[PDB]
Amino acid sequence: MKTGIHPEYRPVVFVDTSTDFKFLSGSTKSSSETIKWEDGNEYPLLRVEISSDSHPFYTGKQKHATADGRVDRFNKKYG
Amino acid sequence: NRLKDQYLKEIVPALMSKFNYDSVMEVPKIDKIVINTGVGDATANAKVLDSAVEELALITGQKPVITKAKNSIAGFRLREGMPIGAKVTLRGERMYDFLDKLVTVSLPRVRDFRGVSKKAFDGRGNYTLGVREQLIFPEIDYDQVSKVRGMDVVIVTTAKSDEESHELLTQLGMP
Amino acid sequence: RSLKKGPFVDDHLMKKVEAAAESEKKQVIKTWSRRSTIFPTFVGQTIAVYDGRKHVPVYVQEDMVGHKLGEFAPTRTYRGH
Amino acid sequence: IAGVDVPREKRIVISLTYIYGIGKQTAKEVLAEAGVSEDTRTRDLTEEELGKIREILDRIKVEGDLRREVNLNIKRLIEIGSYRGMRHRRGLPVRGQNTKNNARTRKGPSKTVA
RNA sequence: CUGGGCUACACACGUGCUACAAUGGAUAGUACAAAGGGUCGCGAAGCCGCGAGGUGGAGCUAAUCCCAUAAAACUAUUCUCAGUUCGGAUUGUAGGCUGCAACUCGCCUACAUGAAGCCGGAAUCGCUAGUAAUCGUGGAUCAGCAUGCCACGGUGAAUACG
RNA sequence: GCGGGGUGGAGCAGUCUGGUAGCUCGUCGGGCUCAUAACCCGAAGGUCGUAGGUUCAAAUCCUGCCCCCGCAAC
Ligand SMILES: [Mg+2]
Ligand SMILES: [Mg+2]
Ligand SMILES: [Mg+2]
Repeated sequence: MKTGIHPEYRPVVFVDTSTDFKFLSGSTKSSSETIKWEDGNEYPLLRVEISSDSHPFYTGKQKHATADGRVDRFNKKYG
Repeated sequence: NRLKDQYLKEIVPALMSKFNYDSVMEVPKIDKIVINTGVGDATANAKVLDSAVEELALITGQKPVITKAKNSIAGFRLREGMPIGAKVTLRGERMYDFLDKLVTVSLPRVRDFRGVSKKAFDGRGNYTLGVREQLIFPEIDYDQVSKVRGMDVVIVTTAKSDEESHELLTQLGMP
Repeated sequence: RSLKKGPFVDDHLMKKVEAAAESEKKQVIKTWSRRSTIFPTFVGQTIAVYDGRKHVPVYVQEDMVGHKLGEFAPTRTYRGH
Repeated sequence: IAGVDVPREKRIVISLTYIYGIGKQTAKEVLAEAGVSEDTRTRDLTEEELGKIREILDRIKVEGDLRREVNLNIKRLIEIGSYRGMRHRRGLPVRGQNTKNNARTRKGPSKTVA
C-alpha cells in the first residue's frame, strides 16, 4: 500500500444485534462506537443487523408458513 | 487474521486428509480475490466512475484501478481507450478480511439469500459470483447510492479442480 | 351474499361437486350458474361455466376461492376496436 | 423523522396523514394511544414522545409493506385471469362502472381522435 | 325456460352533479321551515355497534303517532392562503342492507390510497323579484337501486340608458 | 450513360456552414350557420428514399444500392 491514496481502514468489531454475535475484521467505518473486546486492544464497533450466525439458510428456515391463502380465511369466516 | 488462523488450524489438515495429497504444498489456497464493477455507462457520463470508484474503495479498503477498453466497439458506442469500470485485487490480510465481512455480514443481507450457485466454476478451479447491488455491503450507505450496479467477485484458487475448490470454499463458509 | 348469514352456492352445483369427489377429474361439470360462490371443495375439478353462448372452462384454485364463477367467464368479447 | 421526513411545521395529525397508510382518524387513535396533545406542532415534539409514536406506528402496518400487499393482491387476480383483473391489466374501471363516457382517471388523459 | 345484452369503449356532442377554496374547510354547541307519505305500511323510546345498520316493539288506518336532528345562518376553537386538513376520483381489504341471488351489474359504511383540477379557447345559456343564485326537505316510480323529475319552504340580490 | 432531385397528403425550403424540423395549401376535431363553403379556435401528421460509415450527435459530411423527371443511347 501507498501513503495517502487508500482510505482509512482499521480493525473493527461487528456485532449481530439479533443475537450479539461478536466478530473482528477490518473495515473503514466506526458506527460511532468503541469497545475493548479481546483484551489488549481497542476496536471500533460496527454494529449490524442479521449475520451468518442467525441467517435462516445457515440455520433453521421452515418459519413463516402462516396461511394457505383465502381458504382458511373463507372457512374461518363462515365456519 | 481470524480466517487465516482458522485456515492453517483446521482446514488444511482436514482438506489434505480428505483429498489425500502427497505433500503439504499440494493443498489448495486462495491466491487472491478480484472485485470488478464492469461499468459501461461511463461512455455518456463521468459522474458514474466518480461514484463507483469511491464506492469500491469504501467496500474494499484500497483504491481501484479504472480499466480501459482494449478495442473499439460501435455496438456499445465504445471507443478504445475509454475508461470502463474499475477493479481491485485483494490479497493476504485484506482478502481474508473481505471474505470474513462477506459471509458474516453482507451475503445474508441479500433479498432472498439461499446461498449461491455451486455450478459457477470456470472449470480450472476458480469461482466467480456477482453482487447484484453494492448496497449489500455495510461500509456504504444506501442514501449515497444514486443508482445501483453490481460487481463480479472472483475468488481465485491454487486448486486444480472444481471439487477441491468447492471443499475449500465450503470449509471457509461459502454456501 | 355479502353478509355473515351466507355463503351462497347453488344446490344443483354443490350436489354435483360433492358427487365429484370420486370424479377423478377426467370428467367436467357444466353449469349455467355464474352467481354461485366458489368453495374450496370446488378445487381441482374444472367447471364449464355458461357465459351466454358457450360453456367456457375454468380451473379452480385456492386463489380463486371466495369469488364467483362468472368472474372467470367473461360475457362481452372485445378486441380493442 | 417518523418513517419519512414529515413536515416540521405541520401539526402531528396532519404530519402522520402524510404517511402512505395513515390518515386523520388513525392519527387521532395513535396520538390517543400516546396520550399526547394532537393540536401540538411537530418541531415542538419531544424525543421519547416521538419514540413511543414510532412504536405504535411499527405496530401498525409498514408503509412499503402496504405497497407490497396491495400490489400482491392486484397481481393475484391479474395472474389468474378473472374479469376484474383483466380490467386491472387493460387499465379500465373495475367496479361496475360505465366506459362509454367519463372514464378518465383509468383510461388516462384524452387519447388521440379515432 | 335458463343464462347473457340494453351498463360494452379508441373517440365527439348535449344536459347536469361535484369542485378548483379563506364570504372557506375540520370539530363542537345550537335557533328558525313549508309542502308531503304511511297497514301490513310508518316505525318511536331504550339498547349493541366507530359507522352503514342490528335489536326492540310504543303509538298510528293518522291536525293525535311516525318518516323527521332540516340544512344553509349564528356562536366558539383550529387550519393561515399552501395542490393545502382544498378536492374527492380510482383502487385494496373488511362490513351492512335488499332481495333465491349484488361477477357481468345495486346502494350505503369503515380504514387506507389519494387522481384530475389553483376559475376555464373560439363560442354559448337562464334570469326583471321573493326572481336569479344557494341550501336542505318531501313525493312518485320502487324489495333495493337518482347528481334525474315534480312540488316544498329557508336566505336573498344586481340591472334595465335605450 | 449525363444532369436534377427523393423531407407529414401536394408543392417548396432547410444541406454548401453537423445540434435548429420550417412556408403556403390541405387533413382531423370544436365552434358560426337550417346544412356545405368561407371565417374563428385548438390538434395531429414527417426518424428526411434505403443500407452502411464518420462524429458526442447527421435531413445535413462520405460510400453503395433503389426509385422519379428531363437529356442522350437504343
Ligand atoms: Mg339505455
Ligand atoms: Mg324594457
Ligand atoms: Mg438534426
